[PDB]
Formats: sequence, C-alpha cells, structure tokens
Amino acid sequence: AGPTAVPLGTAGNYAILASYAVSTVPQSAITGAVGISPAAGTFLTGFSLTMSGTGTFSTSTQVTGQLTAADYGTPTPSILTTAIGDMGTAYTNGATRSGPDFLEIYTGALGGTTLLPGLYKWTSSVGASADFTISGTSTDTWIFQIDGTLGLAAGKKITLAGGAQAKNIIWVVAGAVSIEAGAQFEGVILAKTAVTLKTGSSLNGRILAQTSVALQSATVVQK
Ligand SMILES: [Mg+2]
Repeated sequence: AGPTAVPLGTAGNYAILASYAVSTVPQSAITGAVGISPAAGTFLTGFSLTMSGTGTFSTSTQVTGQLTAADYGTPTPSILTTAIGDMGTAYTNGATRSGPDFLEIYTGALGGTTLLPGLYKWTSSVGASADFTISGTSTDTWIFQIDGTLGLAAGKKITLAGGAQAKNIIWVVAGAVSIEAGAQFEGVILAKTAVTLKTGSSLNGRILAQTSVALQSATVVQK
C-alpha cells in the first residue's frame, strides 16, 4: 500500500546533503556522510574538522562517516555534483506526483493522528503540537507533499507502528523545516529550502536540503 518509491539515487549515500551550508552546535550525533555543494568546506561550521591525508574528505567527532565539500580534492567535487543532481531529481519526483490519496487532511495539524499509507498533498503548512503515529507494514510507503513549512513542536514524537520503516516515508517540503528542541522525527526530508533541528532533537532518515541545514546538538541516524 502507498505510492511508488521516490528514488534518491546517490543522494541516498548521505545522512545530510545541503547546497549552501551545514552548521552544528556540538555535540551533534550524525550516522552517515555529510556533503555540501556547490558551497565550499568553510560553510561546514562547528564540526572541528580534520582534513584526511588525500585532501578529498574531512572527519569530525560529531560524524560517523566522511564530510565532503565542493572545494575538496578530485574527485570529491564530481561526486557531490552527481549527489546534488540526484537530490534535485528526487525532490521533483516527489513534488510532482498527482492523484493524492489525502488532500488537506486534518488541515495539516497532525497532532494525535494515525497516518495510513498513501500520497498526501497539503497546499498549506504542516505542524504537529502533539505526538502522532505513522502506521503501515515494512513495505508500505508514504509521500507527504507540503507546499508551506513543516514543523514538529518541542519534545513531540513521530511513532512508527505496524513495521513502518523511516526509509519508506518521504517528506517533500517546499517551505522551511523546523524540528523543535527534543522532538523525534521519522523519514527522509527532501527540502527545497532550509532545515533546522533544534537542541537535542533527533531524526531517523536523511536531510536532503537545497539550501542550508542547521543542527543544535541534534541526532541524525541515516535510514
Ligand atoms: Mg496539531
């Protein structure tokens, strides 16, 4: 049940992929790669980077995986060029799906809901002032098309019931994304603009943002 997957291509090789900037207030806890392009590595801030012997990638105690930037040694820039392209294709693939299963459901106020599989369209912002559940099997899919902002209020949680998998939940979001302090998010974010995870928030999925990403001592576990 639910729509055909959004293929991330090589954007699925990153925990975080951004074009303008990635900032962390330590101590963030990122499982997977961090890439920035076309911006340079000086727009990776707060990571206390060490450049590794080849000059092609850097390391941080905040990241289990490699950081890469567009100014790094060959062939890193070509790799990120492809990843940024594949994120653009993924966003458009998700945003342009037609025939939604749910249209303006709950007016985009998702507190206390249980969301079954399908294609969701909101011509609005989406927020949640309370915990909500995504409920489906390990093979079901969700695509959440959001014309405005996406938020999850402080300390609130998305629960996966039934076997539902974060990698099968795509948030395709035109406006800014704000996960508030201590909130627990589930799914891949394909953001057209900025994504911010505030103090002690966590995301099981990926952050694939066409502008900036801001982390405040936040957890990103790639799914
Ligand atoms: Mg609500």
